[PDB]
Order: sequence, then structure tokens, then C-alpha cells
Amino acid sequence: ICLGHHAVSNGTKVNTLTERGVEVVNATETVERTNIPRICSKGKRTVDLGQCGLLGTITGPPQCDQFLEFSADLIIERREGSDVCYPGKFVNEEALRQILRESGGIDKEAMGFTYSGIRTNGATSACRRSGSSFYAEMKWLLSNTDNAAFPQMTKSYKNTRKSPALIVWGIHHSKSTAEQTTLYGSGNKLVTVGSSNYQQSFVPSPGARPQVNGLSSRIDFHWLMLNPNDTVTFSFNGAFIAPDRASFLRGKSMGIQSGVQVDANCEGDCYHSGGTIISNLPFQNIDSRAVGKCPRYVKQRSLLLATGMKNVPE
Amino acid sequence: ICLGHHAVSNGTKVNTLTERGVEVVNATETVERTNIPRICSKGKRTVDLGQCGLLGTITGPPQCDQFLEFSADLIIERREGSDVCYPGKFVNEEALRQILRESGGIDKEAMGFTYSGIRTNGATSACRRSGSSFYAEMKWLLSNTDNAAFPQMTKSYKNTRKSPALIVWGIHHSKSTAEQTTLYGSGNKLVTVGSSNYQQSFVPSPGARPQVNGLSSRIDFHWLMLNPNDTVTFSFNGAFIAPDRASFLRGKSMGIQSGVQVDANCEGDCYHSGGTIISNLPFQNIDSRAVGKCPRYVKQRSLLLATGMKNVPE
Amino acid sequence: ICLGHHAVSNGTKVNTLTERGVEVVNATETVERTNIPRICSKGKRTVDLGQCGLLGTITGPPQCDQFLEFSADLIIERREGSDVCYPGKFVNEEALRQILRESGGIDKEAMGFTYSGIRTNGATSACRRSGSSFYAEMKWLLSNTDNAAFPQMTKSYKNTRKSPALIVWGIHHSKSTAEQTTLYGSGNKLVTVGSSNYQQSFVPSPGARPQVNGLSSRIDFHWLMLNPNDTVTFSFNGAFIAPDRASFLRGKSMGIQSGVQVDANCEGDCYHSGGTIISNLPFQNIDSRAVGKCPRYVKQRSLLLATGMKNVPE
Amino acid sequence: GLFGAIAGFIENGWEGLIDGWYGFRHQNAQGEGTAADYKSTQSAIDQITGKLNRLIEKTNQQFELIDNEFNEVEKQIGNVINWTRDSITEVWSYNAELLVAMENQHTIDLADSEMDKLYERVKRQLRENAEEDGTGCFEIFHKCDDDCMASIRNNTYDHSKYREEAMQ
Amino acid sequence: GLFGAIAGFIENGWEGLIDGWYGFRHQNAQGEGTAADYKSTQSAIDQITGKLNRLIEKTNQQFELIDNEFNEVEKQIGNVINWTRDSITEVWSYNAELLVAMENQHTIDLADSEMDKLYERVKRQLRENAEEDGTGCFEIFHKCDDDCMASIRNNTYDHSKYREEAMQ
Amino acid sequence: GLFGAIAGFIENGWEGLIDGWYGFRHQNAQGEGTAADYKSTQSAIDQITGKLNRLIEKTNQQFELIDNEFNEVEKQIGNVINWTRDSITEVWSYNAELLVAMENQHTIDLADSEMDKLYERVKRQLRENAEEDGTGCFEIFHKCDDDCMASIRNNTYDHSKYREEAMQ
Ligand SMILES: CO[C@]1(C(=O)O)C[C@H](O)[C@@H](NC(C)=O)[C@H]([C@H](O)[C@H](O)CO)O1
Ligand SMILES: CO[C@]1(C(=O)O)C[C@H](O)[C@@H](NC(C)=O)[C@H]([C@H](O)[C@H](O)CO)O1
Ligand SMILES: CO[C@]1(C(=O)O)C[C@H](O)[C@@H](NC(C)=O)[C@H]([C@H](O)[C@H](O)CO)O1
Ligand SMILES: *[C@@H]1O[C@H](CO)[C@@H](O)[C@H](O)[C@H]1NC(C)=O
Ligand SMILES: *[C@@H]1O[C@H](CO)[C@@H](O)[C@H](O)[C@H]1NC(C)=O
Ligand SMILES: *[C@@H]1O[C@H](CO)[C@@H](O)[C@H](O)[C@H]1NC(C)=O
Ligand SMILES: *[C@@H]1O[C@H](CO)[C@@H](O)[C@H](O)[C@H]1NC(C)=O
Ligand SMILES: *[C@@H]1O[C@H](CO)[C@@H](O)[C@H](O)[C@H]1NC(C)=O
Ligand SMILES: *[C@@H]1O[C@H](CO)[C@@H](O)[C@H](O)[C@H]1NC(C)=O
Ligand SMILES: *[C@@H]1O[C@H](CO)[C@@H](O)[C@H](O)[C@H]1NC(C)=O
Ligand SMILES: *[C@@H]1O[C@H](CO)[C@@H](O)[C@H](O)[C@H]1NC(C)=O
Ligand SMILES: *[C@@H]1O[C@H](CO)[C@@H](O)[C@H](O)[C@H]1NC(C)=O
Repeated sequence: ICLGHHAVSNGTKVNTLTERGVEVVNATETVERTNIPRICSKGKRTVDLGQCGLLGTITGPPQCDQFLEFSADLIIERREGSDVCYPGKFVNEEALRQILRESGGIDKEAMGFTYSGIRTNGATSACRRSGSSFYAEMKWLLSNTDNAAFPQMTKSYKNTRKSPALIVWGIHHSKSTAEQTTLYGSGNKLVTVGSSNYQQSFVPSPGARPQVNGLSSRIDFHWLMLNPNDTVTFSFNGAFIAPDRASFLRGKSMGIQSGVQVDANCEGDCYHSGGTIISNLPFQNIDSRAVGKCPRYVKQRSLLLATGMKNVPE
Repeated sequence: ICLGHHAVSNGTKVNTLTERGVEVVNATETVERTNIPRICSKGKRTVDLGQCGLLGTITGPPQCDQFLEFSADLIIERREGSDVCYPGKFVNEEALRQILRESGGIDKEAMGFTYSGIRTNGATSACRRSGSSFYAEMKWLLSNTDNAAFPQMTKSYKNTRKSPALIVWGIHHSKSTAEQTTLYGSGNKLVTVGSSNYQQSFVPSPGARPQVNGLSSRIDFHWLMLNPNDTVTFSFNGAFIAPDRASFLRGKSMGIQSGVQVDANCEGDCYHSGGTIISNLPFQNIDSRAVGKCPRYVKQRSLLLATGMKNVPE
Repeated sequence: ICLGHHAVSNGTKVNTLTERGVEVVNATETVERTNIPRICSKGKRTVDLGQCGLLGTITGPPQCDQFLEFSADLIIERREGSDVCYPGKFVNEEALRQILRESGGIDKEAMGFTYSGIRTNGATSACRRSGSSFYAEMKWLLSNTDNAAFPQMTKSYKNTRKSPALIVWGIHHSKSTAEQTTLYGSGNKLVTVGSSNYQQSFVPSPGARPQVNGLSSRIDFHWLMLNPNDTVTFSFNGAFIAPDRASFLRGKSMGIQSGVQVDANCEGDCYHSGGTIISNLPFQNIDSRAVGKCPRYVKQRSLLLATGMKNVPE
Repeated sequence: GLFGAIAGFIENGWEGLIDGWYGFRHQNAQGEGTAADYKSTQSAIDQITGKLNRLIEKTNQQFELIDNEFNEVEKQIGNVINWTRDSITEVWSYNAELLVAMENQHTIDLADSEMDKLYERVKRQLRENAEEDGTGCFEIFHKCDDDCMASIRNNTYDHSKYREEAMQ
Repeated sequence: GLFGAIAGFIENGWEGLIDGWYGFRHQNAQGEGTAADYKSTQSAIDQITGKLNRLIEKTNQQFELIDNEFNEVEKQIGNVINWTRDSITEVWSYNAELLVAMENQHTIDLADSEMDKLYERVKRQLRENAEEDGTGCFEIFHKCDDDCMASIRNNTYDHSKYREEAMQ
Repeated sequence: GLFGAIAGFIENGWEGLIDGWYGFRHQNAQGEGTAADYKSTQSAIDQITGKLNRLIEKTNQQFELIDNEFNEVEKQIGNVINWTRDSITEVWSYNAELLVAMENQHTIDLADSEMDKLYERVKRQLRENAEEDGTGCFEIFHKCDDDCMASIRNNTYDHSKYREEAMQ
């Protein structure tokens, strides 16, 4: 009588501490390479921003009218998204995006600013809603008539709620100094913003910029988070895009940037721009910037783990 | 005659590469969970800043009068600490805190600025020392009489010492343009600061801010490090809070933020806000932001290391 | 007949999981400590910037005239390098250095700005080329005659090439307001720069700074990257150092900071300021900030790996 | 392997052994028959399966985006972010490589061990009633039919009952 | 374990063995007595103790605060800082888990090894004067009193002195 | 080591063994001679060499500068950069220490294993024609000249040819 062990005709080569390409009876892959080219969103309230840029949901250009108070567990940004209609840009834009991606959505509330002695219906053909309109959550404050002086004014808002208020305002830079005097009256213009933890001043800078959407002017969007029971005060004499509503964060969510369709029939927790990584393997070689609950990215395309004894064929 | 091994009635379960919950005769914990709810400071010159904010030790609001030239190996910030008396804020505040936490303390030296033709004793009821006072290390420069013009002036200081000088100055933003003209005379005001490696300009922005300590004005504190043999030059025509003394770093220390008492009877090197981690274990599950010389934070609450053979009871 | 194993008179001590200082017949070092005090550059187009600062290659102070369109795989910065001739500084300087270190070099191209009604030959004795000169890639725009008004002007440039254009401009801060009016005419001066993804305004701040190279004035260099088919527009009325040429990145390279000579007879891929690390070992204890393709830095000076059996002498 | 059975004094495996990892191949007077040993096979698979259960687990740490694929973040902070991510990748690629290398060594060695354990168990069952070849086979001097061989495999072999004959 | 003694052909441990890790349980004519073997016990403890000395060491790297619990630092730099810290935590949690798992496997296997080393040592001392049961016991055919058993434990057993009788 | 040969029942190594890692030392009637065994030696060196080939490899990841030795970068971003680098250094110093410690344990244990494999191989070649000392030597009762010893070393020893005499 003889003792022995099994073997196979064609084994699988693996690596060990002492040897490369040792044949074992069986092995299994530890590095995931197969991608699902969809955003697997089964079970998750998903918001596909499409042409709405994430920051636009706070200010409300036309393409974001449908997203002014969205609620979501998963937020998808698209390459065609735009935050603006009137050309312009947010200061510290990426910080605000990271805040909104994990917000779970936003809840808007009127801040209660009232005006007298000025026009409040500033509009543009770049923010079209069946004609010239503006950002739905803002008000373009101008003088009552051309070149009239914009009165020095102070507007304050107290966050009476229990979570921080996202406050956004804008600085308008007209294409020329001559244009700035028409809209707000002549001279230097200044807007100061202060809270219990914030202080910053702003002066508009009229001048030519390349034409974007027909305009060589721009609007700068600025923001701060106002703590419960804290107050924000705006002191301005022109060139100020005032906030009409504040935003409040709903809860928790995650945001991704993708170029692929939504699939409510697959479920996943690890996303990248090319789709979803669905895997029980501890490592992946698909995308080093994947986000969610992911296998650890590794540079190797394959790492075979032995699941059987050494293969010794006859 | 028979060979055998020992066993116990009740063993301890551990994990291995191939099996979970194998019973071994004995095991020991590798992850530390027990915290000492005090700042164990035996043997270490400790400074508990209390109501003094760390940045206040450079400018000297009243609550920091006792800390103007502190010396320490361990610095404790408290939640009730304030850097200011007159409302205001430092620019790049966290960078300066990290510098001062490891400074070992500060040594002050007069910078030697003299004035003529202005008042130099600007004071406030917010910085109370038996009445209106100001930051002990600064001087509030104003015009001689109300609305008189503040003369354009230049003040320079050379660091004649062998380590960098911490230079701090302030920009005063009065609550209104009318208030700014009273204190410093009318028109735009500008302060330029330049050294061999620094250049920045500042213009004050008067305006209403919410009332903090009764004031809607604010003071901005700015700072730079002046290298040995280098010179700093201040050019200003108003709204300038001038430095009276420079600060020099004493050596090395560490800074923590805590809400617990000091204990000169326990000795430790790993601190978090809840106390001290005193452990010989290589890992901890107490606070991922602990600082000092610490066991590595891990997400597991327990990792049992076998110290005996497999337990095979009868 | 007896079975046995070899041994040696003097073995080498190593460490194991269970014991420190076990003697084995042979061992080998895993941590590299030997440095080559030269920049081993065999086979690599190398540019030693010497007294030219890396950022100077874009603006062209005299010490960089030889580097205006360099091409390289390896870029060496030296401690004596200077980016400037007229005292001044770049904003976001380190970001631009990191861009240029990996650029593979730069290719300059005229941007095509033409002027009328102003002088264009602003010069200084600080940028000496057989007398007063200026940055070779810039033009110091001034009024035609002393104190004449500098006309509001707009200059635009479209990147017609297929890779981003590095655009650099400057803001001149004269030593006094009186000096600023002579060069550019009186009043506040402003330069606005806008593209499809950029917008920033600048106002000069005249004032005394310590004298560097005889001057208490300074020039601020600013930059942006202009995408293909995008346009940059400069709107200014004085105190503006205009760009004459744009820079384009050649390819890929790596940049180091060294204080040692170049050696075209040794070949290496891991550099630090003290030389080259040439090693097959997986770890190094030489410099934690070494760059290139490097062994992993470790805190240990030595880690002996056993290459033979346990040494049991007689 | 460390135990010098598999790929050691046992020259090869049995490609006809399709019903177990280890087994017995006997010949007596009725011919040859081959059967697999369940206990040794199940021990190795249980240990290999335990390894598998450990590595295919959930890491419930969520990581969120810190840069931007559509609108690149500022260069310096972007270079710090890329540098950090590349450093972590360096660490996890090493850990993955080392883990698999180490575990494969241990898996091969453990399978080698299970064979030696089976071999040594049988030799003492047969005690002095046999002497071993040197190739993994036991020269049995008493010689018994298929039920007795069946008794070696399921450990019901009584060495004494055959004791006198085998020494003889 | 890899050596198939502990939890292997040795059926159990001795809860009455309170004076050592390994030992001998003999019966002859005077009854039974049990004593522990010092050398094997001390070898295992010394190896386990060495493991302990390695893991409870000082890491003299000081880390300082880079964010703020009372006044939150800027969001973006704070997100980079939280992301980096969470990545390092991921790495150290894995390393701790793997280290303990690996070391526990090796500790169990080393204790198994020390038993086999003790067993094999004794069998050759007794040489041909005995044949082994199969359960960790040595059937001694010569039979000696307690001083002779004492001679097996402290390796003063002379196989020759009893040689003729035992084979007989 | 785990296999209790090297530094175990084999009392020492041979400083005169300059031609191999393992070997035979025989005495018969012609005197003593010593020769090395190639196969066992080459197995251990091949395994140790494989370890060496793994650790001296290329990591083709390029890292670029993210701070400045001549003009210090901003303090806060510099503190984040120093903190991250010090954390990675903590990780790689641990990994290097653990890797070498683990591999040295395995190297010593593998060399121990190769000795036991050589020892056990020879014992079964000699089968019942010899009984082992207990120190790594085989008391050969038949006794043969140098060519026969040469036959043990290169595995051409026929136990049967000497079978009757050795038992006798
Ligand atoms: C240039 O045409 C318009 C526009 O549609 O943008 C006409 C708008 O009614 C006008 N709106 C206001 C409030 O002034 C707008 C404006 O003059 C510019 O956008 C200012 O830069 O221009
Ligand atoms: C408003 O009352 C006071 C104050 O106590 O703060 C009176 C101070 O004497 C006065 N000091 C000076 C130097 O002007 C101070 C000041 O008017 C405001 O703080 C300016 O904003 O006000
Ligand atoms: C102070 O002397 C000079 C110089 O050489 O720098 C003379 C230069 O010709 C002059 N150039 C111009 C274009 O004005 C220069 C200038 O006045 C200052 O540098 C302005 O700060 O000064
Ligand atoms: C080989 O291993 C994999 C993973 O353990 C398993 O799914 C597969 O069924 C195995 N194949 C065989 C033939 O055992
Ligand atoms: C805010 O003030 C109200 C009283 O008006 C109080 O009930 C509430 O607790 C306060 N909230 C906070 C966060 O201080
Ligand atoms: C079990 O192990 C711990 C740590 O090694 C030790 O302190 C304790 O005394 C041990 N207990 C026994 C009964 O050996
Ligand atoms: C500063 O200058 C003095 C001469 O006044 C000199 O002694 C000293 O070494 C200098 N220090 C430095 C840091 O250059
Ligand atoms: C010892 O090991 C090193 C590295 O493996 C090798 O270069 C050296 O030649 C060895 N020495 C001997 C005597 O084998
Ligand atoms: C730029 O526009 C030209 C047409 O003038 C076109 O050929 C080219 O593809 C465009 N490049 C990009 C990057 O859009
Ligand atoms: C970060 O990494 C990506 C590649 O993964 C690269 O394209 C991008 O440019 C990097 N960020 C910066 C600022 O270079
Ligand atoms: C960093 O982590 C803490 C929790 O440990 C969190 O509360 C804080 O918000 C984080 N920082 C930022 C900017 O989110
Ligand atoms: C980063 O590290 C170096 C030492 O390696 C130190 O000198 C430098 O100051 C550090 N950076 C900052 C901003 O402290």
C-alpha cells in the first residue's frame, strides 16, 4: 500500500516567497479587473444633475430649476453640467462641491430681505426663461434709474434654525466703468460681509473679459456657512447680487462624476467615472480614484492566490 | 509512558490565518482602550492657556497678560480661550497656531518705533484693564484730533537677532466710512508691508458687521516671520494697528487641545482631548487624532495575540 | 555515518520574529546608506540652471538669457538661482515651479501685442545687459512723457496651439504714489485678467519697502495657463508689465535641487540634494525627500536579511 | 515544501485521484484499488477555505472625492493630493504582493504537512507489522484482502491480530 | 497545527499539568506519576516572550496637530487632511489584523513543533527497547521502576543496559 | 528552528565543511572522510536565492518634489506635507522591519527543514539495516568500505544485499 496526493494535467502558476511560477492544483484571483459600465444605483435615491452644475443648485440658473431643493443619497455630476448662466465663477468652488456632494441634498428658506428705493428685477438674456430672467435664488439689485446713485445699505439675516445656513452672494463686474456707473451710480463700490466667524470685503473691478454667452462682464459668487443663532450682515453700495434664500443640508450622501447611464437593476457601492466596481476581491486595478466602499487599488493587474497543493504531474 | 501537553478548562479564543475563534491557553490584548481622563504632565513645564487664546499671547488681550512671554514644553489650549478682545481675526490663523504650539514659548523684544504728530493711545472698553485699554503689545495709531489727516508714514525694523522675528500688525475696519474719517482723516487708506521675502498691501473696508462685544468694527491681525539681518518696512496713512514688540521662539514644545485637568502625578506622551493614553501596546482604538508619541490608531476594538499553545480540553 | 551541517567561526547576527541577535552563517544588508555626492546624469539631457531661477526662464532676467527655451529631461535648481532682477515675486510660485520641473522645457512664441501712444521700453539698472535693460520676455509699459495719463487699454491673445499656453504678466508697485503718477499718470490703476476659466483684478500699491538691489519698488509676477482655442484679455490703465511671448511645455522631465556637481559618467534615477542614490536595495536611510525612482526611505540604519542557516559554532 | 512529502519522497500526485486530495493506492492479491481519505482532504480544504473567508471581506470605510475630473483643482493642492494617493498606492501594491506570496508559501506548506500527518499516522497503525519503502508506500509483510486494507483506511486495523505472522 | 501532535495524534492536554507546558505521564508497577519537562516548556515560552518583546516597543516618532477641534480649519484642506488620515488608518488596521493573525498561526505551530521535538527525542533514547502506541505513548517492553523512568525524563536512560530484555 | 535538527539533536555544524551546506561524515574501517551533499545544499540556496530575487527589484514609480529646500513653502501646507511624509515613513519602517524579521525566521526554519529531509531520506534507505544514534548519526551494523558509503551518499545503496548480515 502507497500514500499519495492528487495532481492535474494543466495547473496554475503562482508566486511564493521563494519561487516564481510554481504550479499549484488551483488558484483564485485577488485583483478585480471587470467593470460594469453603469452607475449601479439600485436601492438609492439618485439625482443625476445632467446639465445642472452642482453649485448651480444653490443659485439657480435655468438648467437647475428642477434641482433647487433636491434630496438624494447618491449625486451624479455630468461633464455637461454648468453652475452658471451669466458668466462668472465661485470662489473656493471645490470646497463647496465637496460639502454639497455629502449633503444629502438641500432645503431652501427665504431669508427675508426687503428693499425700497431701488430696482430689484435685474435680468439677462443669458438666463432665459421665456425671455430674460436671472438666477432664481438671487436678486440683481440696481439703481432705480440709469446712473442714479445706489444708496449705501445694510441687510442682515439671523439663522434661526438648528443647522448651519449656506449663504451665497455675488459681486457684479460690469464690462466697463461706464457700464458700472449706469447700473449702480459712479464711484468705487464696496460690499462687506461679516458674521461671528467671518469677515471679508469686496470691490468690483469693471473691465473687458473675452465674450462668454455674449457678455464681457462676470458675476463672482461667494459663500459662507452661518451657524445656528449667528447673524450675517451685508453692507453694500452697488454691484451686489443679493441672496433671496438660504440653503440647509438635508443629511448625508455621496457624489460622483460619471459618463455612464444609471442602472436601477444592479447594486453597488464603489463608483468611478466609468461605472461600478462590484467585487468581493480585496484589491482592484481599474481606477485609483474610485470612491465609495472600494477594494484597495493596486498597480498589479493580477495576483493569484493558491487554493490547492503544489501540482506535480506525472 | 505518555507524552502530553497542558490544557485549561476555559481558554481564550483568537484568530489565525486559517481559522476564527481558535482556543489557545492564553492570549494578550494588543489594542489599547483604557484612557486616563487627565493631561498627564509629570516632569514637563506645562502652560494651561485657559481663557487666553494661543494667538493672543502675541498681541496681548487682557486675558493673556499672564502669557506674554510664556515658556513651556507642553501647551494646552482650552475651548474657552479667546485670541481677541476687540472683535477681529488673524489671517492664516491655523498656520500661526502650529508655529506657536511647537515654539517652546515666546520671548518679546521692543521693536523701537517712535511717533510724532499723532496720538498713540487708542483704547477700547472691550479690552478692559480697570477701564478702557488695548492690546498690550500693540498701539492703536490715530490722528491728533478728530478728522485730522493721518500723515503718510514709514516705520522700519531690523531683526538684529539670530532667529526669525514674529511680526504682527493690524488693520482697523471702522463701522462706517464716517467713523474711519474721524479716527484717521478722510480718503482711501493703505498699508504696505515688505521684507526681503514678503510683500502685501492692505486697504481698510469700513462697514456694518453684527455687533460682537458691542462693536460692529473689527481688527484684522496679520503676521510674518522676519529672518535674521532682514528688515520689515511699514508704509501707512491710517487704519493701522502698529506692533510695539516682536516675538522670538524659545525652543521646542508640543501643543494640545483638551477639556480635562492637569495631573502632575501621571506621566504621558500621547494626548488627545479626553486625556492621556498610557500604554505599551502597539495600537489604540481611543482617538484617531491623538498626538505625541502614540500607539497607531486602528479601527478594531480588540486584537488578541496568542501567548500559549492551542487549548484542547478533555 | 553522521549527518551534519556547515558552520563558521564568526557569524553575523540578525533578528527574527522570536529572537534578537541570532547568528546565521551569512546575511546581507537591505537598507542603503552609501551616497554618490554627484548628480549622476549619464544618458539624460540635463540643464543646470545655476544662477538662473526656474521661474526666471519664463520672464527672462539677464542671468536666464541662456535658458529662455531650454529642453531637458532633468532640471537642476541651485541655491544661487534667482527668478528676478528687478525686486519682486511670483504669486503661487511653488505651483509654477512644480509645473516647470516636469515640463521637459519650454518653447516661446510671440503673442503679438502692439502699442501706440505709449512708451514701451521701460528699463532698469537692476537688469543689466551692458546698461539698463529689462526682462527679455516682458515689456514695461509707461506713459509717453512724465505724468501723462496712461490710456485705458485692452490687449487680447488667443492660444491657437494645441497645448496650454503659460501666460505671465506683472504689476508694478512704485516706491511712492508720486512715482506711480510720473510713470503712468495719477489716480487708482487697475488691471483685470479674464479667460474662459480665469478671472482676477489687480490694483498697484505704491509704498516704501526695504531697498533690494537699490529699489524700494517691486514687480509682482502673475501667471495663468491658457487652454487651446481659449482667449486671455488684459484690461489695464497703468502699472502693468505686459507679456511679449507665451511659453509652451515641451514634454516631461524631472526637477531636483542639488548642491553637487554633474557627473555624466554615472547613471542614476534617485536624487537628493547631496547626490545620487544608486542601489538595488529596497530601502534607504539617506534622505526622506529623495525623488525619482527610489528605494523606500526607512528610519532604520540597518536591516540584515539572513542568507544562510543558523550558525552553530563548536 | 518544508515537509518533504509532496514533491519530495512522494514522486507524484495521482491524476486519477478525482475523489479527494489524498488517498491510498493498494495492491494485494485481488489487484489494485484506489480510494481517497476524507479527513486529511477536509482538513486542508477547511484551512484553505478559512484563508479565503478572511481575504474576501468588507471594508466599510467610505472615501469621498477630494479632487476633480472635470474641473481640475488648484495645482499645488492637486500635486499634494496626487503625491499622497500615489504613496498609498505604493503601500497597497506592496501589501497585496507580500500577502499573496506569504499565503501561497503557507498554503503549499500546509498541504505538504497534511500528507506527512497522514503518512506518519498509518505507519504507526501498522507498527512493526510493516516496514516502509521510501517512496510513500508501506511494504506489508502480512498480506490481507480488501476488507483488511479497508481496515487500514478507516483505522480499524488491529496490528496484534497479524502481529506474529508479519514479523515472521 | 502543522506538526500533527497537539490536537493531532495526541488526543488532549492535561489540565492537571500545572507545572509545565509539556510533560511525561508514566505508569509502571508503582502506579502513575506525572512530571513536567523544563527544557521544552522554556523553549516555547522563550520564543513566545521574544514575540512579546518585539511588539511592545517604543515608537519615538512625534506627530503634531494638523487640524483644529475648536476652530475648524478650511474645508478643502480639512477634507485632504481627513482623507489622508483615514487612508493611514486603513493601512494600520490592516497591518494590525494581519500581524496578529500571522503571529498567532506561528505561535500555535511553534508550540506544536516543540511537542514533536520532545516526542522524537524520547523515541530515539528508548531506541529499540520500545515501540510507540500511536497516541503519544511509548510501550516500554522492558519495565523499570520510578528511578529509571526518572532516567528517561532527564536523559540518563542507557538503552543498552536493558537492551537484551526489551527485544526479548 | 521548528524542525529540531539544526541547533537541535544535531549538536553542531562542521567548520571543516567548506564544500556544501549539508553533508555526511563517515567512519568505517579505512578511517574517516567527509563529503557534501549537493542536492540538499542546492535546494536551500535556490530557495534563499529566490527570496533575494524578490526583494531586489525595481519600483518604477516616480515621485516628484512637493516642497522646497531653498524657499520654504507655506507653513500650513508644509505641515500637512511633513505630516503625511512622516506617516508614510512610519509605515515603511514597520514594513521593512516586519518583512526582514519574518523572512529571517522562515529562512532559518527552511534550512532546518532541509536537514531533516536529508536525515529522514537516508534512514529509510538504510531501512532495517541500521538503527540511529540520536545525534544525527546512523549506527550501521553491517559495515562496508568506502565504495558502499559512497553508495549511501549517491543513493545506490541496496539494503537487501546486506539485509541478512545487518539484522544478524
Ligand atoms: C446686454 O443685454 C442685456 C442682457 O440681456 O444681458 C440686457 C439686460 O436687460 C441688461 N440687464 C440689466 C439688469 O442691466 C444686461 C446688462 O446691461 C449687462 O449684463 C451688464 O453687464 O444686458
Ligand atoms: C464705542 O466706544 C469706544 C470703545 O470703548 O470702544 C470708546 C473708545 O475710547 C473709542 N476709542 C478710539 C481710540 O477711538 C472706540 C472707537 O471709537 C471705536 O472702537 C471705533 O470703531 O469706541
Ligand atoms: C532709479 O533708477 C532707475 C533704474 O535704473 O531702476 C532709472 C530707470 O531708467 C527708471 N526706469 C523707468 C522706466 O522709469 C527706473 C524707475 O524710475 C524706477 O525703477 C521706478 O520704481 O529707475
Ligand atoms: C478553484 O478555486 C476557486 C476559488 O476557490 C473555486 O471557485 C473553484 O471551484 C475551484 N476549482 C476546483 C476544480 O476546485
Ligand atoms: C439659540 O437661541 C435659542 C433662544 O432664542 C435657544 O432656544 C437655542 O437653544 C439656541 N441655539 C444654540 C445652538 O445656541
Ligand atoms: C497570559 O499572558 C499575559 C501576557 O503575556 C500574562 O501577563 C499573564 O500572566 C499570562 N497568564 C498566565 C496564567 O500565564
Ligand atoms: C548679520 O550681520 C552681522 C554683522 O552686522 C553678522 O555678524 C552676522 O553673522 C549676520 N547674520 C546672518 C545670519 O547673516
Ligand atoms: C553572503 O551573502 C551575500 C548576499 O547574498 C553574497 O554576496 C556573499 O557572496 C555571501 N558570502 C558567502 C561567503 O557565501
Ligand atoms: C480649435 O479650433 C480649430 C478651428 O479653428 C479646430 O480645428 C481645433 O480642433 C480646435 N481645437 C480644440 C482643442 O477645440
Ligand atoms: C492628479 O492625477 C491625474 C492622473 O490621475 C492627473 O491627470 C492630474 O493632473 C493630477 N493633478 C494635478 C494637479 O496635476
Ligand atoms: C475631519 O474629521 C472630523 C471627524 O474626525 C470631522 O468632524 C471634521 O469635519 C473633518 N474636517 C472637515 C473639514 O470636514
Ligand atoms: C518639512 O520638513 C523639514 C525637515 O525635513 C523641515 O525643516 C521643514 O520646516 C518642514 N516644513 C515646515 C513648513 O515646517
